[PDB]
Amino acid sequence: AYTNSFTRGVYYPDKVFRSSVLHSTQDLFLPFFSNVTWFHAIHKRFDNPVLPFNDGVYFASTEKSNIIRGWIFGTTLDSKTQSLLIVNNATNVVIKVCEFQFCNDPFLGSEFRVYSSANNCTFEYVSKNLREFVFKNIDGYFKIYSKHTPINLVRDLPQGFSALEPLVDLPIGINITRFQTLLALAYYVGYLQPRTFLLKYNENGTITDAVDCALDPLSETKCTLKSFTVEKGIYQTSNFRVQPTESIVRFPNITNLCPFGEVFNATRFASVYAWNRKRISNCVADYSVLYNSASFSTFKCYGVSPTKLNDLCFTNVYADSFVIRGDEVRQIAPGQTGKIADYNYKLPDDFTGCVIAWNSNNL
Amino acid sequence: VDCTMYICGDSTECSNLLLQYGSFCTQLNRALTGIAVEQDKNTQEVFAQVKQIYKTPPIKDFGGFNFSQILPDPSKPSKRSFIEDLLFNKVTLADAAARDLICAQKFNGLTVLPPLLTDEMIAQYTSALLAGTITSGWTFGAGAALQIPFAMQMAYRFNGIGVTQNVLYENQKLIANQFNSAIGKIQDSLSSTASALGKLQDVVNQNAQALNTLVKQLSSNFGAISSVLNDILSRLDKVEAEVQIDRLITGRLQSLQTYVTQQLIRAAEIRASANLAATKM
Amino acid sequence: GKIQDSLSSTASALGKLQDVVNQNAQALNTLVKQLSSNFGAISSVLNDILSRLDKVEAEVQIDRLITGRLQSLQTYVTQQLIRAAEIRASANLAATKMSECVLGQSKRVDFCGKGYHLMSFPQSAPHGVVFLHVTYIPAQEKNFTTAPAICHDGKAHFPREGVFVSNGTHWFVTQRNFYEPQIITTDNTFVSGNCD
Amino acid sequence: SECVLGQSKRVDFCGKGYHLMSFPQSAPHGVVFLHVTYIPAQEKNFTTA
Amino acid sequence: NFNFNGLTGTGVLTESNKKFLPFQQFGRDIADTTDAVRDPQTLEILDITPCSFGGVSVITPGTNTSNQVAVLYQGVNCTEVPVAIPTWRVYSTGSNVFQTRAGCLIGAEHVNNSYECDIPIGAGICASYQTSQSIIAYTMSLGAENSVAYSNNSIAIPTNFTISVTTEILPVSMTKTS
Amino acid sequence: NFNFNGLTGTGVLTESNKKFLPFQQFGRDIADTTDAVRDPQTLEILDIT
Ligand SMILES: *[C@@H]1O[C@H](CO[C@@H]2O[C@@H](C)[C@@H](O)[C@@H](O)[C@@H]2O)[C@@H](O[C@@H]2O[C@H](CO)[C@@H](O)[C@H](O)[C@H]2NC(C)=O)[C@H](O)[C@H]1NC(C)=O
Ligand SMILES: *[C@@H]1O[C@H](CO)[C@@H](O[C@@H]2O[C@H](CO)[C@@H](O)[C@H](O)[C@H]2NC(C)=O)[C@H](O)[C@H]1NC(C)=O
Ligand SMILES: *[C@@H]1O[C@H](CO)[C@@H](O[C@@H]2O[C@H](CO)[C@@H](O)[C@H](O)[C@H]2NC(C)=O)[C@H](O)[C@H]1NC(C)=O
Ligand SMILES: *[C@@H]1O[C@H](CO)[C@@H](O[C@@H]2O[C@H](CO)[C@@H](O)[C@H](O)[C@H]2NC(C)=O)[C@H](O)[C@H]1NC(C)=O
Ligand SMILES: *[C@@H]1O[C@H](CO)[C@@H](O[C@@H]2O[C@H](CO)[C@@H](O)[C@H](O)[C@H]2NC(C)=O)[C@H](O)[C@H]1NC(C)=O
Ligand SMILES: *[C@@H]1O[C@H](CO)[C@@H](O[C@@H]2O[C@H](CO)[C@@H](O)[C@H](O)[C@H]2NC(C)=O)[C@H](O)[C@H]1NC(C)=O
Ligand SMILES: *[C@@H]1O[C@H](CO)[C@@H](O[C@@H]2O[C@H](CO)[C@@H](O)[C@H](O)[C@H]2NC(C)=O)[C@H](O)[C@H]1NC(C)=O
Ligand SMILES: *[C@@H]1O[C@H](CO)[C@@H](O[C@@H]2O[C@H](CO)[C@@H](O)[C@H](O)[C@H]2NC(C)=O)[C@H](O)[C@H]1NC(C)=O
Ligand SMILES: *[C@@H]1O[C@H](CO)[C@@H](O[C@@H]2O[C@H](CO)[C@@H](O)[C@H](O)[C@H]2NC(C)=O)[C@H](O)[C@H]1NC(C)=O
Ligand SMILES: *[C@@H]1O[C@H](CO)[C@@H](O)[C@H](O)[C@H]1NC(C)=O
Ligand SMILES: *[C@@H]1O[C@H](CO)[C@@H](O)[C@H](O)[C@H]1NC(C)=O
Ligand SMILES: *[C@@H]1O[C@H](CO)[C@@H](O)[C@H](O)[C@H]1NC(C)=O
Ligand SMILES: *[C@@H]1O[C@H](CO)[C@@H](O)[C@H](O)[C@H]1NC(C)=O
Ligand SMILES: *[C@@H]1O[C@H](CO)[C@@H](O)[C@H](O)[C@H]1NC(C)=O
Ligand SMILES: *[C@@H]1O[C@H](CO)[C@@H](O)[C@H](O)[C@H]1NC(C)=O
Repeated sequence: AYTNSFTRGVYYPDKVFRSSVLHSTQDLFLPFFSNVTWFHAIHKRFDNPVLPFNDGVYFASTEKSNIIRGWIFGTTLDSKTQSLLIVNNATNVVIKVCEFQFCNDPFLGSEFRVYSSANNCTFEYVSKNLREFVFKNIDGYFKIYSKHTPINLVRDLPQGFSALEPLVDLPIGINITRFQTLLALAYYVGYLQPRTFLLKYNENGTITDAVDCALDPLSETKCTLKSFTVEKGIYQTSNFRVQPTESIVRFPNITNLCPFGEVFNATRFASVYAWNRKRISNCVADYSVLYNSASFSTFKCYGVSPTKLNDLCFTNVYADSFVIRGDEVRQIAPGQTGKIADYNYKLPDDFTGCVIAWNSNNL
Repeated sequence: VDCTMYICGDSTECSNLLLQYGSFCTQLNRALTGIAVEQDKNTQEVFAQVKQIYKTPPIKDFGGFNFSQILPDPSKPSKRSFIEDLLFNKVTLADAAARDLICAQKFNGLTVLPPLLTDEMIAQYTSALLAGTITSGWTFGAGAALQIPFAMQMAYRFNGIGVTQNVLYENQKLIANQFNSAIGKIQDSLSSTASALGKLQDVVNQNAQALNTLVKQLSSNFGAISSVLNDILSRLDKVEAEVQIDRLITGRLQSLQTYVTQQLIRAAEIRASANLAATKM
Repeated sequence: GKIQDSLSSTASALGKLQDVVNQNAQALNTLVKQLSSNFGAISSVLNDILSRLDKVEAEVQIDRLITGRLQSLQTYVTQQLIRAAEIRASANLAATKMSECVLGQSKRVDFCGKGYHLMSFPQSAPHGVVFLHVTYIPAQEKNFTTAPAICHDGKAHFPREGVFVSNGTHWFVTQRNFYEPQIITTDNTFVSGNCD
Repeated sequence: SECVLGQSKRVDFCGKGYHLMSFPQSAPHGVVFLHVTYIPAQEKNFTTA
Repeated sequence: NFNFNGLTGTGVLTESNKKFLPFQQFGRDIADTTDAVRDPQTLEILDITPCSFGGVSVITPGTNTSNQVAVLYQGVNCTEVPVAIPTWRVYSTGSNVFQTRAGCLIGAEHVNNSYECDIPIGAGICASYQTSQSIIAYTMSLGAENSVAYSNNSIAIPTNFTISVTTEILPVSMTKTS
Repeated sequence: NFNFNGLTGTGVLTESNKKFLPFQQFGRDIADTTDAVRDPQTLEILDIT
């Protein structure tokens, strides 16, 4: 089942007091009038399976008997990784981050049947109705916002505006990609997206209104004018710009593999005063084989990234090889000087190649 | 000119860096927007000085004065006068290659907005002003168009210069013949040489020169390993690409700041010319 | 009375003065907000850098802020110098209208409002001046037959001032800008030449 | 054009008082106008109707 | 997106009429963008022009009056607007689409009446919120059209007058920042 | 000079009437520039004038 998020899910983006002002912020928000999923848990739809977490979750409950009691968050949910438990028991809110082996169908009831075991626990804390929440993992923390509000309704998420205040800021490093609700023997889930919001702060510094700057052209005018009221006119809000339908790749259709093997694994190298040069051309290369070889003590590229080197084409390539002292490798760079750089092998100031060197004391 | 689309083209990577310079691109877009709206205001205050679109009568007995070169030509879709065609041609023989260049150069985020009033509308206002004058004297300026015979309008004009009006009426045929010949010399002069209209063709050449400079500034390196920003994105990983891109951003942004500053100054020069043209009207 | 009522009611009349306030306040706010821009430094709060980095690295980050903040002042002052030139032009115009419309009566058409100028009264406004241009507008025109001259006794008579008009049976002379007919008379006409 | 080549009725354009005539004088990077003007003086009161 | 021999960009690859000489590989724009390219496998020549773009200018009455708006996609043809932009496809699917010379106008009702220019658009087009209200778009009327009734012996003379008072406003100063 | 929770600068600390919300630690002017701070021990609000 589904329903519409009537401007719900705004939250105070940072711990800074502001008043009598309109402020633009870019953050993960629930887009206005989003298509949110609706669930009918009661002590009827009891199954209430695991859900993805994505970039972050908005959660709300319409309730009368405190049936909804918490959530678990994690990836594998099977003790092969750490996971986060949040639960509100009859006397305390409890938060723990352990390698939980959760039950196949976690519930409360006199009963607590959430997990079979917990180990390697690295964080713990112990502390008619609409209850609203937002959950984020960001910048090395797990962050939670909430508000509770009185209602009188039989079904569906109510209208009107209410900004969620920050609740807790857990310094926990775990990965999260899925979550599931914990229930005691209706709720709504929405997903956050990166959005630009204009927030209206009253004289007491509460957020009393917001504009989702992307929602529609009028909202974008409001946002680009930094004003909730817009006078009659024509306003140059934005750029229309057609996105690419697909990506076309057209490299040359040459099948001949480049003979890099015979320059790196040669039996005898040339004397540096008479450094050898081999032209590499009319062939297809695979620089990833060289870079990932891990056999080289030094691998320095100038004007070309080693990883992107495999995603590029060249008109010609020249492989130069020679042997020098380990202390002389530092001279094989653009703009260098010394007996080797001055009298044996000089690189140009604007060199565009790569320098690769390895210890050969075995040969 | 869109500041972000000029500086970064398609690149999202460059666009994210350009946000760290903050407001500069919003200032440049907004300054050019002001200049653009100024041009309609300049046109409005020169030509929309007449409240009503006055018409000449079909029976054009103006006492021997022959305005046929300067009154609208009904045979044409734009319905310019004959002299307004000679004017329109000699400047559009420049431009009004630059448009075609700018259209080719549009790939770099240039755009040219149409004016609010078309050539047809401006010629419709000059028609109303001219038809008002010859039929009603200065009176259509001060208020309602009070018709008066043109021979007697011209006799008022003579009193204004301190020549008694009988000098008009006793020499009206000579005075009309002199006028008709002088209008002929105007027609010949504009048909003969474009060089009279140099003031209009110069502002066209200056705006064309400013954009062709602004386009060529994309070809600069500003010290970056390539002028073509897509090369860097194809060739360096982010930690090194950012240093190269930031050189292009800096130099391309200073190219816009120079252009927008000089166009703000030219906008004041043209507005001073428009204020004069409005006062002459 | 209509001036008082209009200024009491419409918002758009004083647009030029409010706009000048808007543009200058907007420029200041924009100049302040450019202090929050990083220009590639690790922070735009300059005290962060000097607490967080050692000197020879800090100088690299600080010089980015100095470059971008100096570029922000050059942008502000450049645009204020251009705006100052615009205000100078309005000030020279307002001074000329004080000279010619207030201290005088201007023959210049549409310079001191629509209609023929009678007089103007200056009123001060925030950062500006308001001229109440009092003007005469011809109204309720009637049509007449007219002629350049009267032929009498074989000689042509022309008006000394005004214009000849006929109501269809009688010929009169009258002033051009207000119908007050008078008998065509040797006192208000002058002769020149024969009628032919 | 207006003060030297003509007589200007434009108040306070060609100096104070009623403009009679003006003389141009050259100066470094500029021009100097000597505006000659009639200023009325020694007024007396009268009854009027 | 295209990537020829590593030369990478975005555009609408098109069969070129431009006759490259047999050795030539790229064709260049004055700004060093790629004007044309040779396919490395068929050796055919392709024109490249960029995917279209333009200013989204949003036309609105005051929010005090209405939340209706119209959108002018400046400089782009209406047949190309609906696909992409940050996305409001429900506008492009509306019944109101109208090709001005300024660009595609969406969400305004074109009418054949003419009025004074309320909101300017360009090329003689203006738009207004009018009646059941909608944003209409129309060619602006320059003024009432009048025949002066001239004749070689007719004069009009005012029998009366109006004393008019006209407010003119001029800026004189701006705030003395330092 | 002041350091509040790392917020380092110079100003005239003044007793505020601006009612921070309980979670808020700092306060800013309309310009998004620092204007007040919550003392981390007394929890009172100071105008950083
Ligand atoms: C002024 O008169 C014109 C027509 O002039 C006629 O000849 C004059 C010498 C005098 O004898 C007038 O009484 C005559 O009528 C009027 O023009 C008409 O205006 C109406 C619109 O109001 C228009 O529909 C007609 O086509 C016009 N007629 C012509 C021939 O152009 C005009 O209305 C008169 N104005 C006033 C204020 O009385
Ligand atoms: C967090 O966990 C998710 C799995 O739930 C990881 O996502 C996978 O990442 C690899 C690449 O490293 C992909 O091949 C898989 O397809 C991804 N799986 C899903 C379901 O997206 C993610 O990498 C983890 N992140 C960290 C930082 O550990
Ligand atoms: C809710 O959970 C908390 C633990 O997080 C329980 O509190 C503990 O209760 C036991 C007695 O059963 C005490 O010995 C502990 O000292 C308590 N710990 C804390 C931190 O207070 C609480 O009892 C639970 N509620 C219910 C109803 O079982
Ligand atoms: C608690 O965590 C540690 C690692 O942090 C787990 O140690 C691993 O144990 C398995 C055997 O069960 C070994 O194969 C791994 O190599 C160990 N990892 C490391 C890094 O030493 C430990 O098993 C966890 N405790 C429980 C009860 O599972
Ligand atoms: C902001 O807070 C003030 C108090 O700090 C509120 O003022 C009170 O408002 C109620 C009515 O709701 C009055 O009965 C009180 O007398 C007011 N107190 C004072 C000291 O004036 C004000 O309503 C709040 N406003 C908002 C928008 O939150
Ligand atoms: C008014 O001037 C026009 C020219 O603009 C005259 O029209 C020309 O008349 C001659 C015949 O005498 C033709 O050979 C030309 O082709 C006409 N030119 C145009 C453009 O029509 C017109 O005859 C003049 N009328 C009066 C009364 O002087
Ligand atoms: C004033 O000058 C005009 C010329 O501008 C004279 O008019 C010419 O007179 C001769 C006859 O003497 C004619 O052949 C020409 O065709 C006339 N020219 C025009 C344009 O009509 C006029 O005669 C002069 N009058 C006096 C008193 O000197
Ligand atoms: C034109 O004006 C003359 C005035 O000079 C009018 O003559 C008067 O006409 C009325 C009758 O309508 C007589 O009672 C007066 O005695 C006449 N006065 C004179 C001096 O003759 C004349 O009627 C007017 N004609 C029109 C058509 O308006
Ligand atoms: C707007 O786009 C349409 C096509 O999407 C153009 O219409 C076509 O124009 C060509 C000539 O260029 C004709 O051969 C086709 O028959 C037209 N097709 C249709 C369906 O009308 C239209 O000309 C474009 N207009 C502008 C101003 O760019
Ligand atoms: C919400 O989206 C789902 C698909 O993700 C769709 O099945 C459902 O119909 C949408 N909601 C409504 C009310 O249509
Ligand atoms: C050199 O030989 C080793 C195997 O002995 C091989 O792994 C390596 O790829 C060869 N070098 C190159 C450049 O391929
Ligand atoms: C690539 O294949 C085409 C046929 O699809 C062939 O004509 C062409 O010669 C090939 N490329 C080269 C470099 O030979
Ligand atoms: C809004 O409209 C009302 C009239 O309905 C008017 O009184 C009010 O001043 C208007 N406000 C604005 C900001 O236009
Ligand atoms: C507008 O006028 C044209 C003719 O100029 C006509 O073809 C068209 O149907 C009219 N449209 C409407 C909506 O009346
Ligand atoms: C810090 O000290 C103040 C007294 O100066 C006291 O009121 C406050 O409670 C203390 N902080 C905590 C966390 O107890």
